Amino acid sequence: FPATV
Amino acid sequence: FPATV
Amino acid sequence: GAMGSMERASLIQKAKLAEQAERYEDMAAFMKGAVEKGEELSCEERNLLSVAYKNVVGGQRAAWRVLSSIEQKSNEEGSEEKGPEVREYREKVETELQGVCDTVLGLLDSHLIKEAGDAESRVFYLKMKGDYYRYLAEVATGDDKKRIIDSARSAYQEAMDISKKEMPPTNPIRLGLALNFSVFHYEIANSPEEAISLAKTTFDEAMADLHTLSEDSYKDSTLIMQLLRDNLTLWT
Amino acid sequence: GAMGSMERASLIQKAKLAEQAERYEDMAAFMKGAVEKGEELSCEERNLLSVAYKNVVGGQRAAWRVLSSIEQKSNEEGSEEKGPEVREYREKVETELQGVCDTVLGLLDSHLIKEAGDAESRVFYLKMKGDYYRYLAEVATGDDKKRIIDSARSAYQEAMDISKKEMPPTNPIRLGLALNFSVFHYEIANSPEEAISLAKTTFDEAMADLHTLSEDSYKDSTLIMQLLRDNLTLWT
Ligand SMILES: N=C(N)c1cc(-c2cccc(NC(=O)C3(Oc4ccc(Cl)cc4)CCNCC3)c2)cs1
Ligand SMILES: N=C(N)c1cc(-c2cccc(NC(=O)C3(Oc4ccc(Cl)cc4)CCNCC3)c2)cs1
Ligand SMILES: [Mg+2]
Ligand SMILES: [Mg+2]
Ligand SMILES: [Mg+2]
Ligand SMILES: [Mg+2]
Ligand SMILES: [Mg+2]
Ligand SMILES: [Mg+2]
Repeated sequence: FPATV
Repeated sequence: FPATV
Repeated sequence: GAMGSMERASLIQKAKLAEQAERYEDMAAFMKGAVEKGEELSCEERNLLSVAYKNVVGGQRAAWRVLSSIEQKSNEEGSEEKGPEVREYREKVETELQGVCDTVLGLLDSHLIKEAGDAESRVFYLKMKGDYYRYLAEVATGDDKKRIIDSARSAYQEAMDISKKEMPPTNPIRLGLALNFSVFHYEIANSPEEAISLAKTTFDEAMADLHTLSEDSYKDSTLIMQLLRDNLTLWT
Repeated sequence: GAMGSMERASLIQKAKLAEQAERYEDMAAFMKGAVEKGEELSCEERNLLSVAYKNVVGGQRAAWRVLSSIEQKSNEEGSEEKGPEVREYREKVETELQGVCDTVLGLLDSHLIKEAGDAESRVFYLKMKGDYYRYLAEVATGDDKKRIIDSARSAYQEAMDISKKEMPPTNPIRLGLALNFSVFHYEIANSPEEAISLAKTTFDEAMADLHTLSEDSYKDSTLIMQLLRDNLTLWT
């Protein structure tokens, strides 16, 4: 999964 | 802390 | 409101204690109680709110993905019928996830966003609104899926428009908004080219503004820039 | 019983799904529902029950320790009075921990232990009874602390007596009972010499019986033996 903040 | 199971 | 009898300052203190104890459900309940006192949130308080709910919903999303993967396998050709239990439990976790998202969206609508006038608060809350609609979109499969996607897109777009007018390109909230809107494009809106374009433009514009920053601000901005690059590496 | 309308087999299936999803509170609720169907538990089901509650209570114990450490610091000479919040929240976590322990002890008393006749089930349940009294003892500070300690000791001792008569020295339940009773002696009963003696005698007796085991049983037994040695290294 891609990075989110 | 010591090991418990 | 079970927290209505506790002082606002005590709720914030307990949220911080709950964080240290890794009790994120408690943390979120304390911060919901603080929001429901009706006063605007300071910067630190907004981040306490977001940390708490991000951890709660993040665990629920991880569980939903595990269950959804098991369920899709039970539906392959040649799998042994197991009855309704996998679907039922996936649905249970899904409904609890939706409830958390509706709670957060409710706090933003009553009345955090309408009272947020400074860009740092308004962009932060609109980013959160996009994020929680995005989590709803991840599990949506019905008549409302397109509308949930458009609600996420609309919140992110309003946040983007404000951020581009009112914040420098290195502002970590602006960077994190772009990171997450880029993920929305890639994973939700079936727009990988838009996701890649947004991540790369955001990174390059931030690079060119790093020279204006102190050492501490530089660390903050380059941390989020590295996430943009990480996603670009995953996608290209 | 919120689980009273669900089939026993569906509760067990969902407990397994909850484990895979790392939803241990759900896992424990499903296993409590299965126990409350009134039938004895198989080996696998007993381990599902213990895994679920061990994870739930383990998280609560970790949080209680963090909060207790903060609280003791707020009580040092030269600390700034913060009001009641640290104590109140430590108490909240403590009360929830006590409730989980009382739930487990209640299941063992109604009616898992009284129906357990085989050594593998009876020793397992009595070990659990000692463990959950031990967790109660960890937070006890009042008129009942000595009685809670003696309840843990009594359960562990009955389990030990059965295990020595009915199980080989390499049986992993026997080994894990001894490991945990040794920890009780060291950390709860202020008897480090008894803790060390028990761990060393258990290890040496198991060593001498390893030759009777298959490769898979040998792996199971030596894993727990290594924990005994780890504790002995910590304590000597
Ligand atoms: N946790 C607590 N008790 C407290 C946390 C804060 C606080 C205040 C401002 C910024 C941060 N920044 C972040 O948490 C991270 O960055 C971002 C970057 C962008 C965004 Cl929109 C959100 C977060 C998260 C991802 N990794 C780098 C830091 C925290 C105050 S109190
Ligand atoms: N989790 C699941 N779905 C399932 C787990 C089991 C099962 C059945 C018998 C034994 C184990 N053994 C253990 O979990 C460990 O050993 C011990 C050793 C002694 C004790 Cl009294 C408890 C546990 C724990 C510590 N590390 C080594 C293994 C598991 C069946 S189903
Ligand atoms: Mg007040
Ligand atoms: Mg649904
Ligand atoms: Mg654009
Ligand atoms: Mg039935
Ligand atoms: Mg108390
Ligand atoms: Mg003895």
